[PDB]
Amino acid sequence: TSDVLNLQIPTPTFGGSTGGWLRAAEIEEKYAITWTSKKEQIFEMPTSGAAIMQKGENLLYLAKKEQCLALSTQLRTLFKISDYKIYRIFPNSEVQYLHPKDGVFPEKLNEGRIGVGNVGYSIGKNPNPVNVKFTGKNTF
Amino acid sequence: DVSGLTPCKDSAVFKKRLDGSVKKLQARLANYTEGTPAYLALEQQIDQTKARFAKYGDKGLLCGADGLPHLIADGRPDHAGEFVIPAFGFLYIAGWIGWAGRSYLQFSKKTDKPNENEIIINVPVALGMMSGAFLWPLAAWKELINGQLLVPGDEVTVSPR
Amino acid sequence: SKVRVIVDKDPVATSFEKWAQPGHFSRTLAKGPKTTTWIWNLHADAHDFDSQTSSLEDISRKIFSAHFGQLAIIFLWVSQAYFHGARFSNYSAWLLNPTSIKPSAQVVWPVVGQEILNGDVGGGFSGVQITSGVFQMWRASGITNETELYWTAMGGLMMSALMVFAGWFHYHKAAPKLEWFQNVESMMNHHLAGLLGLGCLSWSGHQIHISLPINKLLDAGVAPQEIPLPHELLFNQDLMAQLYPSFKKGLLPFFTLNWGEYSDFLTFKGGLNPITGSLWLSDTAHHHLALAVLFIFAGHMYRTNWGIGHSMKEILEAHKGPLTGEGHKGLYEILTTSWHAQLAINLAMMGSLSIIVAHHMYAMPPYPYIAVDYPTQLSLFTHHMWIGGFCVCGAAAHGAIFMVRDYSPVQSYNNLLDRVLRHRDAIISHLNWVCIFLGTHSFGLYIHNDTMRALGRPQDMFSDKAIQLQPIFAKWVQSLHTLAPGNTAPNSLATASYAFGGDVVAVNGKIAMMPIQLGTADFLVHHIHAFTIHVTVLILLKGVLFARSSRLIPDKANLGFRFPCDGPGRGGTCQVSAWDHIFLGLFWMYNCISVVIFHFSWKMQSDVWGTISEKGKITHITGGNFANSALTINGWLRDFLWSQASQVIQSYGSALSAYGIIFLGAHFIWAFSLMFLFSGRGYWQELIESVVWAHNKLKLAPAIQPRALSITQGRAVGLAHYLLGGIGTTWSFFLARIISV
Amino acid sequence: SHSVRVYDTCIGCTQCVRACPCDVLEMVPWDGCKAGQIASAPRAEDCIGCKRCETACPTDFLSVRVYLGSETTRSLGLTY
Amino acid sequence: MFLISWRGYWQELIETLVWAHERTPIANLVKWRDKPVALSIVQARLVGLAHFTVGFIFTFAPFVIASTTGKFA
Amino acid sequence: GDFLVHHAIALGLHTTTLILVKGALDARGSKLMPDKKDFGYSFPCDGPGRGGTCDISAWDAFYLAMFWMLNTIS
Amino acid sequence: QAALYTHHQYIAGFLMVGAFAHGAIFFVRDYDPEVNKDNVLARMLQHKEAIISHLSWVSLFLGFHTLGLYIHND
Amino acid sequence: IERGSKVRVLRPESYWFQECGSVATIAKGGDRYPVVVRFEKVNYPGVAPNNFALDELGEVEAP
Ligand code: CLA
Ligand code: CLA
Ligand code: CLA
Ligand code: CLA
Ligand code: CLA
Ligand code: CLA
Ligand SMILES: CC1=C(/C=C/C(C)=C/C=C/C(C)=C/C=C/C=C(C)/C=C/C=C(C)/C=C/C2=C(C)CCCC2(C)C)C(C)(C)CCC1
Ligand SMILES: CC1=C(/C=C/C(C)=C/C=C/C(C)=C/C=C/C=C(C)/C=C/C=C(C)/C=C/C2=C(C)CCCC2(C)C)C(C)(C)CCC1
Ligand SMILES: CC1=C(/C=C/C(C)=C/C=C/C(C)=C\C=C\C=C(C)\C=C\C=C(C)\C=C\C2=C(C)CCCC2(C)C)C(C)(C)CCC1
Ligand SMILES: CC1=C(C/C=C(\C)CCC[C@H](C)CCC[C@H](C)CCCC(C)C)C(=O)c2ccccc2C1=O
Ligand code: SF4
Ligand code: SF4
Ligand code: SF4
Repeated sequence: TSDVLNLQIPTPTFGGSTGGWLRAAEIEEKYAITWTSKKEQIFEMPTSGAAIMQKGENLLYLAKKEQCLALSTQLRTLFKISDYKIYRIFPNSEVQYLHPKDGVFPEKLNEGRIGVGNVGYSIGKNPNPVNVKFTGKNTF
Repeated sequence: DVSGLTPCKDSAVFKKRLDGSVKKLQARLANYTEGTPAYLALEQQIDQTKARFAKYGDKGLLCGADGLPHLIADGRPDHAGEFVIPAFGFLYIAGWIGWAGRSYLQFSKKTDKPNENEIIINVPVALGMMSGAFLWPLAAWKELINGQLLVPGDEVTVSPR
Repeated sequence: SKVRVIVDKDPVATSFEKWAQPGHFSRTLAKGPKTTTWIWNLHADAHDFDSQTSSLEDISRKIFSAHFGQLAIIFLWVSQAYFHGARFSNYSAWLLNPTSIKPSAQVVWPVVGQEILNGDVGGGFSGVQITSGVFQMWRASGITNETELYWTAMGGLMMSALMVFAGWFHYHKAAPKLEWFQNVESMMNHHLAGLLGLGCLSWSGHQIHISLPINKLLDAGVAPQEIPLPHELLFNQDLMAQLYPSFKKGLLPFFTLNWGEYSDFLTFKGGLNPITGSLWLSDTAHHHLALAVLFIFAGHMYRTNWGIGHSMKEILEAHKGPLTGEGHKGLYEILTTSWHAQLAINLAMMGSLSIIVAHHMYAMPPYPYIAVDYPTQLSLFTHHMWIGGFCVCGAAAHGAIFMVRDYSPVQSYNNLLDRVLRHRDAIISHLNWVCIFLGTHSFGLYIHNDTMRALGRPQDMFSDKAIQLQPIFAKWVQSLHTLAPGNTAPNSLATASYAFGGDVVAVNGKIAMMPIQLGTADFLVHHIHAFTIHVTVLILLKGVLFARSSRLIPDKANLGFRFPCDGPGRGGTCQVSAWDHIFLGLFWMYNCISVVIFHFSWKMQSDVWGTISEKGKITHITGGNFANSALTINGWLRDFLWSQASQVIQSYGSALSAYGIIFLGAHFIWAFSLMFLFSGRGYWQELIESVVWAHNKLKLAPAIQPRALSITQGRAVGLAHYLLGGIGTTWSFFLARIISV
Repeated sequence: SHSVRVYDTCIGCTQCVRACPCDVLEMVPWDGCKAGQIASAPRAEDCIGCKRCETACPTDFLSVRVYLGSETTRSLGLTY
Repeated sequence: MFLISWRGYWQELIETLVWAHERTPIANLVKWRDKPVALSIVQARLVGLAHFTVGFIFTFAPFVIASTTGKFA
Repeated sequence: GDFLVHHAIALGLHTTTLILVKGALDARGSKLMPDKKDFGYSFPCDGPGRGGTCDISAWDAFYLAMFWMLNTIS
Repeated sequence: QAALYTHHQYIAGFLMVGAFAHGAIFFVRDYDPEVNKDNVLARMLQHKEAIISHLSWVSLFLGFHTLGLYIHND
Repeated sequence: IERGSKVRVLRPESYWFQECGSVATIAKGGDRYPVVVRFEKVNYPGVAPNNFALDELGEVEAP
């Protein structure tokens, strides 16, 4: 999708945990994940505890991308939900779309992606670190 | 003699150690009634101590100022009862063990399940190699001359350097 | 009839076929070894039945049969003590004089000069001195003859064979179903009544009919060979009435509720027997009767086939409050569907019980002439401390295993487990603050005392001649216990134990038990104990609570219970698993138990154990130096370790030389542990590659490729070596010290 | 931020992308193997460096390589 | 300490302490500039090794000086 | 006793030389990590993959040989 | 007399470890394989496995034998 | 080289450098490493085969 997030999506019913985001989420960086459910059931939170996911649409704020992707892995390998979307909320109310970027999962091939970081030789043909001395660059 | 050492048969401190060793067990002996197996065990200990000291005196060992035997690992012929003859004995036995292990390794490599032949030993074949490793200095020399003992060197894996 | 026996017939065929197929229990290891890691994985996964089968019924059957095999091993271990007492001991000569003959039931073979270990233990016998206390245990049962020990050993062998047969039978012939094991109410009733209460009742019967008359005759001065045999005492009301003049009335006062007529052999006199320095055996028999009645009464609580009784599901679900949400709901299913939770509870209870046994058997010597046998007391205390510490670490280990594997969020929503997991940072933070506060205070008082004594300022110390820290609460509790007989124990003749104050008890010069005075050093070392226990609790509780997830790693439960790390990422995720938390907490358990047993040894050698002469002149072993030397770390180092290692370092050439050998070897093993504990796998793998090059050059490459030990295995090997070396050094030091003084 | 590189010994078996917990890797089309795809690292600023991709590579001496470098609040995995 | 215990245990402990400082009154007004993290792996090995060496030297020097001084021979 | 302790000293020298020479010669790479020169002289590890790579750099070889130097000097 | 000897021996151990550490650093980021083609320095890396294995043999032999003699005397 | 040949690996960063393996399949296409070689010794991850180029194999025995 695009960089838009519905702030009024209902949240899973949770009793409050001591694992939530700290002061540096309203200051630096915050993440949210939204998914669609078919029934009311109980899932384990990545910040400990258990929460009931609402039937319909859900929204949940986390502190790092690892927590959102671990929750997405739980929503995949368990009871099948595969339309989750992970965002990144800045303190100036600016949202950025991260997971399912091109609309499809990264493991499936998608025409229109550009290879980044690809190297045109085997790993044993990197230059020696003597040849990059006093240059600032590296042999990667 | 060598290094200022005296023979243990001609050393007074060795005899003093003999007397102290037998006197400690004799003092331990005085609280037991005769004929009891404790008394027999203690007098057997006394006899064993006397026999050990007499053997150390008779074998030609050299004792120092502390009255203890000192081994000369020099290689002199008169001290070949020290290091050199046990050296030859251990070298023969260790080569026996190594050649038996190597022969069974070759056999287990040449089979269909090399892994299962090493956790579960083929006992008849293992006993065969184990007993046939008695002529290891000749078989190893024959394999060295035939070029089967050593890999050329371009066929063993090596780190990139 | 809901509670019933349902049993499968011939589930598993008895065959020597999977014996020749190692690693058959798991899917991965059954395909054969490729490297030398399949061996260690085979050894590590042998008893992990939860990873071998997904069926709880087969897991329970394996557990039951393994319990039978363990009980067979324990029966063989009882039989060894009885047989060595029968055939290889000086138990008769010890019975004729249990104050100058040293117990010994272990003789060595003379082959290599090791016959010097057969020391002069007295009674015309040569052997290794025994600190197990089995001799006093047999004397407390009336086993004055050496035939009864032999037949007890034979019966133990028969029972071990019975347990082996039962273990084969219940896994290969008649394996119970899952519904049999889940009858926890029936199991609880049957254990509480038939095991505990009937064992207490039968042991009280044996005590009353055998050990009371035999020990009374022994304390009267009758030699053991002129004492009536126990079968001659069992059916002789005339002889028992001669000894205890209440058997004339027979069993009639028992049924008429005139139990006061049985006060000749069922007493509550308390204190210690002056002849033996132990508890009165009439008190012991009365104690076992009270326990038997209490346990049989308690075994009638839970519901079975008949309508009376409790359901444990209804008791738990009724206990809930405002601050805890749903309360104990869902714990019944947790404890009836998981074995790891039951381990996590039972191991904690058994470790705490062993520690309680250690604290109770020194101040209340229960066996005759065991108080004046100082090596026995020291060995039993230190033994039960180490067993308790190991079990209390294992409880946290299995709690972590349950949390990783058997936890379910749908089952345990908003109950006590969920609420604990939802605020674990607060728990760990506050316990961290308590650990820091206790450590700074308890250890910095020692360091401050070191600095003041080194600076020549003894008036600024924390001592009794200086700024005082008197344990006023412990002294008040001691004064309350000393005034208990008559006031708050009105039908009591003496105090519960003389450690709370009272009279010195002496048996043939040696001190059995005397009052233990508490000063500022005792306050300091008790705070040290509290701090060490708190840090061990912090490590283990943090491992249990953060076993599933944390802020660092959100998906720690998907990695397993034990795993080395999650890479060098996030700055480094080394030792994040709950297994590594148990590995770290075992060291702190070792530290805590070592300090506890050091405190016990020094305080008992300094203020309790010793000799008495004319006009009550008390001379202790070390001279009462604990009050002024246990205030500094230098005082500990100089006056405990350096001063009491003289016995273990000068034991060469005597009967205690094995203790010096084990001292040196345990130092070697403890130092050998740091090789695994400090280093890492990759260096050893590269060194193994360099060795494999030479092997490949000489056509000596094994098909099972040699690999370095894994990271978890390297940590486990280092920890096991560390614990073995430490416990061996302390074992040899204690035994060589206390045998020789 | 760490730097992730994928070399041409890739076989396109996708295990590195599945093993990634931070959505760093993705599959782009390619013609150098039978699967017709090569791994790519377009979001290396979200790399934490846990090297789960390098554990999942089946090729002899892994094609996807993570070099630990500068540390930020994302590569350190800090929630505070 | 640093030679046997490794980063993960200490990083989780630091995170709990960070929550403790951020969520207590009065003291949460005092705010750090650098986010507290556990020592890195190589840094931990260096610190433990430096501790090992300094303790080694400072426990052998007093012995080799005082034992010779305490005997004069 | 001089004979035995001289043999102990030779043991210490040879083992410290073993650790240091192995680190120096495997600093550029080994079978477990053929591209060790790309990661520098000092780095934590290469992850838990392919068995585990604790203490794999040459700096870790220095760190291991420091203990052996202290032992033999003692 | 005691302090000066222990002083200089510990400093000798430190300098000895540092020399090998800097040789490892030189191998990591200063050694040019094309400049040292078939050199006396590259041949050291050519047969490094033999060197490490023989240091392993000497260290294991010395440790086995001197510890066995010491434990025998004990 | 052909399918079933015995080859020696010349790739220096490979686990089986200067080691003998068996060719399993030679792909005919645009693959940069078409030859599949299977080995009797697993590496540190435990993987037996690997894809190799035609210039990285020295050949030992014909099918
Ligand atoms: C019979 C098998 C065998 C043989 C011939 C060798 C031969 C050799 N090993 Mg060796 N080794 C073996 C087994 C064997 N090893 C095993 C099982 C281990 C693991 C514990 C090692 C660990 C090892 C190391 C760590 C080192 C050597 C080294 C060496 C070389 C120098 C000699 C030495 O140090 O011996 C010392 C040998 C040992 C300490 C291990 C002995 C273990 C037992 C006693 C031998 C195995 C016998 C086997 C079970 C017999 C079963 C066969 C039967 C069914 C017929 C030499 C090429 C050194 C080297 O590279 O020098 C160039 C070196 O540093 N080895
Ligand atoms: C009154 C009946 C009774 C008794 C005495 C026991 C006793 C025992 N059960 Mg048990 N159990 C019972 C009923 C009973 N159970 C019922 C009804 C169930 C089903 C709900 C179970 C289910 C159960 C399980 C699942 C397990 C046990 C286990 C155990 C043992 C615990 C280990 C221990 O304390 O060692 C104490 C050791 C002894 C006391 C030694 C004596 C051993 C014998 C077998 C005890 C009985 C002897 C006999 C009846 C008395 C004869 C008296 C005669 C001399 C006059 C112990 C032997 C555990 C075990 O170890 O398995 C083997 C275990 O895993 N039980
Ligand atoms: C009631 C006791 C009890 C029981 C039934 C279990 C049962 C279990 N534990 Mg456990 N544990 C216990 C007590 C117990 N533990 C205690 C007290 C501790 C604290 C130390 C632990 C710590 C612990 C850990 C940390 C782990 C387990 C694991 C396991 C499981 C697999 C064990 C296995 O396969 O090992 C097979 C058995 C062996 C490999 C034998 C071990 C031999 C020891 C290390 C050496 C003993 C030396 C000896 C005493 C003296 C030698 C002297 C020398 C001179 C020769 C299994 C369910 C593991 C698991 O994955 O659980 C799911 C696991 O990771 N446990
Ligand atoms: C003698 C060695 C030693 C010492 C001093 C410590 C000290 C500590 N360890 Mg520990 N540890 C050690 C060995 C040691 N460990 C080993 C070998 C291991 C490996 C198994 C571990 C594993 C380990 C774990 C796993 C944990 C600890 C924890 C702790 C801390 C407990 C909290 C506390 O009371 O701190 C207070 C400080 C002290 C007790 C020591 C100093 C006391 C001084 C004398 C008084 C105060 C001085 C003051 C602060 C500074 C003034 C002087 C200055 C101005 C110059 C503390 C820092 C725990 C922790 O940090 O959680 C709270 C924890 O979880 N350690
Ligand atoms: C003439 C001698 C000499 C010189 C010029 C250098 C120079 C250098 N070394 Mg070096 N080194 C030396 C001797 C020397 N070393 C010796 C003898 C050893 C063996 C112990 C080492 C081991 C060594 C290693 C392992 C490494 C270096 C590195 C370096 C380079 C960077 C230095 C750096 O970052 O440190 C900056 C300064 C510090 C880190 C200060 C740390 C303070 C130390 C730990 C002592 C602190 C303990 C303190 C005294 C305790 C007080 C006790 C009190 C409380 C009682 C630099 C080129 C590093 C490098 O860049 O290589 C690629 C590197 O990795 N060296
Ligand atoms: C007292 C503690 C201790 C001991 C004994 C050792 C022992 C050893 N370390 Mg070591 N190490 C330690 C602490 C210790 N380390 C610490 C704290 C560190 C810091 C992390 C290291 C770091 C370290 C490194 C980095 C290296 C070693 C190496 C070695 C080996 C040197 C070769 C040797 O002496 O073989 C002798 C073997 C022994 C002393 C082990 C005991 C074997 C048995 C029990 C001896 C019994 C005597 C007699 C033969 C019995 C007959 C056997 C019978 C079956 C017939 C050896 C296994 C080096 C190595 O592996 O090279 C080969 C190596 O590279 N260690
Ligand atoms: C040492 C040992 C041993 C032995 C043991 C024994 C010897 C045991 C015994 C046991 C016994 C010998 C037991 C018994 C028991 C009994 C009982 C337990 C009884 C009960 C009774 C009752 C309970 C009663 C009731 C009643 C009443 C009161 C009323 C009503 C009626 C009637 C009568 C019913 C062995 C060898 C094994 C091994 C080793 C160790
Ligand atoms: C006259 C005399 C004599 C002789 C003497 C001599 C001849 C001696 C020598 C000695 C020697 C001869 C010594 C040596 C030593 C050596 C060493 C000690 C070495 C070391 C090395 C190192 C440390 C290395 C380093 C490095 C690296 C690692 C890498 C590369 C670079 C470098 C080089 C930096 C006699 C005895 C007859 C007697 C009389 C007198
Ligand atoms: C005269 C003498 C002496 C000296 C000695 C010496 C100096 C020696 C040297 C020696 C040497 C300088 C040696 C070298 C060597 C080299 C080599 C190179 C070797 C090799 C070997 C091998 C190769 C083996 C193999 C095998 C076999 C054949 C058997 C077993 C198995 C195996 C495969 C392992 C002394 C004074 C002590 C004493 C007196 C006498
Ligand atoms: C030495 C060491 C190794 C190498 C250790 C290995 C390969 C263990 C070898 C096991 C042997 C083969 C078992 C038998 C030992 C001897 C053959 C028998 C000795 C018997 C004595 C009682 C005399 C690691 O793999 C390792 C991994 C992680 C952290 C630290 C370390 C570590 O310190
Ligand atoms: S796991 Fe490795 S080989 Fe497979 S697609 Fe990813 S980078 Fe390529
Ligand atoms: S290091 Fe971790 S986050 Fe980065 S690409 Fe590899 S698996 Fe993904
Ligand atoms: S155990 Fe080794 S590989 Fe794992 S994080 Fe620690 S240093 Fe890295």
